[PDB]
Amino acid sequence: MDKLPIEETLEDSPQTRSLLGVFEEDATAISNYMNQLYQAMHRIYDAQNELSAATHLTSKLLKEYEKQRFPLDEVMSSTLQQFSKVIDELSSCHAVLSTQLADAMMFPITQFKERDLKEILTLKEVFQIASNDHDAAINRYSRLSKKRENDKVKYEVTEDVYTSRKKQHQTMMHYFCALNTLQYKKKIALLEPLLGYMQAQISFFKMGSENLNEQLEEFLANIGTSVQNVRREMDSDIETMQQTIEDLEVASDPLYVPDPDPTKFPVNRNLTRKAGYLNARTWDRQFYFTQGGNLMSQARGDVAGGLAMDIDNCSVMAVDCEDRRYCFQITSFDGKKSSILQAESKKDHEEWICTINNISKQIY
Amino acid sequence: MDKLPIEETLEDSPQTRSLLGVFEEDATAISNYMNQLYQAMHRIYDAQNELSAATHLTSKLLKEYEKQRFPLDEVMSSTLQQFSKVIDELSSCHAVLSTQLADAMMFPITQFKERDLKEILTLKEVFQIASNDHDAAINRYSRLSKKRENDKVKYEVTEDVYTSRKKQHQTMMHYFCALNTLQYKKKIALLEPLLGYMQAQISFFKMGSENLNEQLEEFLANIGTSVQNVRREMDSDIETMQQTIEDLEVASDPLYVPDPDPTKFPVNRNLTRKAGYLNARTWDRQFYFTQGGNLMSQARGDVAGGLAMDIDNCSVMAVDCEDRRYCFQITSFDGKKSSILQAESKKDHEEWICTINNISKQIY
Repeated sequence: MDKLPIEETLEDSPQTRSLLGVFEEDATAISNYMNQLYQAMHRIYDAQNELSAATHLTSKLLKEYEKQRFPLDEVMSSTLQQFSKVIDELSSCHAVLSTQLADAMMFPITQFKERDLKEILTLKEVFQIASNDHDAAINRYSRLSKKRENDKVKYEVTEDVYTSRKKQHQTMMHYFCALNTLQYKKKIALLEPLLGYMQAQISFFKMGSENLNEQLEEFLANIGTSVQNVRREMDSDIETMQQTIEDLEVASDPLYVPDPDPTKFPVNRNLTRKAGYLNARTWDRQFYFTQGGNLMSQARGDVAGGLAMDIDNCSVMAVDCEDRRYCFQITSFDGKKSSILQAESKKDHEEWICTINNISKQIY
Repeated sequence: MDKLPIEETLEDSPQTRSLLGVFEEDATAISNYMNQLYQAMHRIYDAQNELSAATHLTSKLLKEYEKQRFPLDEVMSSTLQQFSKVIDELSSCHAVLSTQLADAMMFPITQFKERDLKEILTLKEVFQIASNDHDAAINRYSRLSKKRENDKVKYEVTEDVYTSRKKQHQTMMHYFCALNTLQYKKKIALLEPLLGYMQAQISFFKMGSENLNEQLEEFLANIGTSVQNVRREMDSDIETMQQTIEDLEVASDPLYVPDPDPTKFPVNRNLTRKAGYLNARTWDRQFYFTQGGNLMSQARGDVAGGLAMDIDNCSVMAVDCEDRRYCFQITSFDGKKSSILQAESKKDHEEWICTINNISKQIY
């Protein structure tokens, strides 16, 4: 245990100031090193805090899953409740760890930096300034006139040496005491936070390990199998859908054109129902479909289907309108007219007129 | 398992577009929610990484403690080597955890966001644009002139309906397939990262717990007692120093003035050695001290003491110089002169002259 001699302070030898210099070099080296350690440990504390926050947020989000108003379980919902429980338990372990790290690791290393190293620098400056004042006082004293006596000036210059030497002595001794005390504090401040950190880790691993049992392992293995099941169902569904799409592309290719090959797609004149898009008149396109003796209609941005025409005992005929092709008009058993409706081809045109006639004459 | 009917795509009913709208609302809600979960889990991964880094840095700093060139152990040094070992083991646990979190939690949730949700938005746009093109094509077709036949224009306008309806159909079906596939992926992407995270935690707690044994507890209890010992030694040393300082303040108060009470502090004329600061001449203050028949000297910024005068068989006398008080000059047994030296009081002046004379005449 290195120690500065307080007994040597009054004499204030260069050799004494030399010994001081070595305690000051050490104090600077110690400060440099303990600062790097403070910064590393501060990063551990901050990260553990962030971990506690993010883990708790994860759990909370898993709990809110139900409370979200979803358009499209008993198994999923409960599965997520089980995950949210274990994650929230783990979240508590981090929260307990973070607070113990703040108390048992950060507090003592902060105190070393903010109290003890601060005191060294303060005492060092008070001393430097006392030393400077004394140097000045003894210089002025040394220059007193031997030949012309002036009692008052001589007193004042002598008294300034008294006060400055007294101040220098007291400040040097207190600075020596702090530097000597620092030999002990350097050791406490190194070991105490490490011990705090390690005891906290022992508590953390014990606490987390008690929440992580064979029962959890069972639950996890079960979820692993569920995930494999979903993947298998998905992959099978993909296969079914890819085949459905390839079939539909083949079947639909000849039907994309408004006017299909009339030898392959004859006009159906015996339908009892039809549905499809038509233009109506100043012209909007909407979806028409027959239902229970009614022609109903629905636009793309609409919730349900409105009414267009009653088609019990109605008449329907081809119409000429605004130089357009494939127009027709219904007149119900009221004598009242529908909008002028437009089909997309001769066959579509004929199909609508025939279907409406079919429906109109079967209510009997 | 909710599913859109691919069979309904060609007809493209408002009621079909209505069902699509509900799958799209769900996909948006799902994206929103999974994004929040991605962000929370990303914060866990980042924090665990930072923890791994800061813990490893802590250990490394503890190892470098010796390799720092310190002005002022076997116990401390080895104590720090034991801490650095356990902390580096813990550092490895975090490093193992971080990499498994990246692989088993982050990768699958990233893929959901970057592959699967991206595909939904891409397919949705391709479809919207196909739908818009078809709307335009059927509008132009609907406007063909019934009266003036022009085969080429009629062909081109009809063919644009073919191509746009074909494109709309294919794009709608592929978009339906992805949305249907998404019902399965939503479940995988929720459960797979949770399972990855939990299995990683089980490995971590097991791994960390195997490094934290009864033997470590023994080591920690021993360090706790050492710290208590250092505190006790420190507190006792503080008490000793405070008393030394109070004694020195009492003893030194009458000695701070250059000229002490001459009835209480007689001039010592029988010294065989003296040491103290003197001015020398254009005047510098330095520390003089007698050693082995030599007067030696040392400035504040100096490593060792240089030579001023040999004081075997020398003469010394009071001198008048530059109107200064308390000046004297040595002349050795060579006949050569020292600098003009200045003392700080009559008593200091007399004490130096007497001591030098004492030393000069005892070599005999």
